[PDB]
Amino acid sequence: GDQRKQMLQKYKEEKQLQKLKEQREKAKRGIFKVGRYRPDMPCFLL
Amino acid sequence: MRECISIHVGQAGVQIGNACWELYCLEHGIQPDGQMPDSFNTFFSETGAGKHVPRAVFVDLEPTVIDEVRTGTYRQLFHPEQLITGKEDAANNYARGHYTIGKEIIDLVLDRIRKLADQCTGLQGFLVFHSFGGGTGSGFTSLLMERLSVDYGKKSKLEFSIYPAPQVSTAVVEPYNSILTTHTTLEHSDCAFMVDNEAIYDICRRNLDIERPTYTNLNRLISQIVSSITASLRFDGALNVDLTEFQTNLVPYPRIHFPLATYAPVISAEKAYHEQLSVAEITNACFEPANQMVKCDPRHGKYMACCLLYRGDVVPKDVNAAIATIKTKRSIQFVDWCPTGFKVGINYQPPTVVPGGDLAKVQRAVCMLSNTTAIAEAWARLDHKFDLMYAKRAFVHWYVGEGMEEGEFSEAREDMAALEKDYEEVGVDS
Ligand SMILES: Nc1nc2c(ncn2[C@@H]2O[C@H](COP(=O)(O)OP(=O)(O)OP(=O)(O)O)[C@@H](O)[C@H]2O)c(=O)[nH]1
Ligand SMILES: [Mg+2]
Repeated sequence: GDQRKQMLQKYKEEKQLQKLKEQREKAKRGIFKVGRYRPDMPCFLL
Repeated sequence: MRECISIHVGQAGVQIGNACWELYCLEHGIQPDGQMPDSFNTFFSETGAGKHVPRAVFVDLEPTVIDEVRTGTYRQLFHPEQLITGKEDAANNYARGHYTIGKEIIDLVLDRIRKLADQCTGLQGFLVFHSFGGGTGSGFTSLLMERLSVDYGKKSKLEFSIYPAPQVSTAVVEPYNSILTTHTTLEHSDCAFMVDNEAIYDICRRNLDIERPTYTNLNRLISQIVSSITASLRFDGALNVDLTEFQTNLVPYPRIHFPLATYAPVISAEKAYHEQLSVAEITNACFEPANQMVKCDPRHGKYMACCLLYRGDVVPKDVNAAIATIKTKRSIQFVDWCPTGFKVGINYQPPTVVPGGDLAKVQRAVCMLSNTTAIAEAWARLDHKFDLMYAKRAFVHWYVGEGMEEGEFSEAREDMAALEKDYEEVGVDS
């Protein structure tokens, strides 16, 4: 049973690695988005 | 006497002038057709029997806005040849407005200004309204200012303008036009006031709680500022602010003549009832970074001279109290070489309310014009934009096509960098 759980851990690590690789590839160029403004908070004397 | 000539160049100038002239007609009681059913002599003439002709001039190379004026409700106010119109727009090109298209209309505007200034015996200055981004409001304003300087000379030349915003701007070739026009504004303008559209939007959104403000509200606020500027000429008060002494008190060095306008109180109707609009609180609100009329933080700069234009139910006692409280505040910082930095003018006429306007009726108003060092930041960011677009020589051929050289851009950038160096030198203490 130890071999099965070691293979399970290896599979989980491989899946995490490929998911992280896909995320890194996606994060290089974000997708085109458009919405409302979200104005910046005004600055006050302090 | 005490006459002033208003000049409106480009679409921005023409629309701001529409706002200003509606405001003045409301103030002096003149109906839009020119009849009153004294003090109007500052801005209005007299023609025969019961006619008040504004001492203005409307110059634009495209006919659309001028034809809006010629057909609108103020068509009887101006005489037809006062509103000057070209054929082809400058098309956001400094070169077109300054060399190619602007040269066929300049003689007519110059002799129109000549005849307009011959009718007045006490001419004090010109109010030139334009924008720093458009081709007309940049190039033709430069041409007109240099002709007025070589022609009129010692007369003051006040200049109102719409500086391009740091972020929210509506032109692509805007930094080129701004740098080119400031290269001549530095020497041909005695005092150039700066207004930013983004700051007007922010003020309208926070204070005047308008979700969707258009250009008419921006022009209404600018017109209120100009009316507060000229109230001393057009009215009487405890302390009067002539244009010449205003320029003397506000401008410490010949190249440093770019103060920041700001107006207070700007409030909605429903917000006005619950506010005790005292002199001290509006004076404090004038120094507030959120209420600044150009998107720049005064905290990062140091004030050099600020003129206070009180109007309404104001007594000099509480003005002195408010100025002392400002002097005690550490956030507001002044240069060490200006022990006193306040020019104060109290007027008796309260700011009127334009029908349909978004500003509430107020007993008191303040229009501060502070010549701070904070504008160096906006100027430097405009220089950064110009440098980015100029490293690749983008859009330059559109200027070289009709009368520009690369040397003009290089000279303008060098002059602007010298201006920044001058502001840095006057910022540091001794
Ligand atoms: N505050 C304010 N600004 C305006 C108004 N109309 C135009 N502008 C400003 O003018 C700038 C561009 O110049 P324009 O006035 O549109 O054009 P112009 O001065 O006639 O010169 P051309 O571009 O050659 O036509 C823009 O950045 C606007 O911010 C207005 O009604 N109110
Ligand atoms: Mg135009």
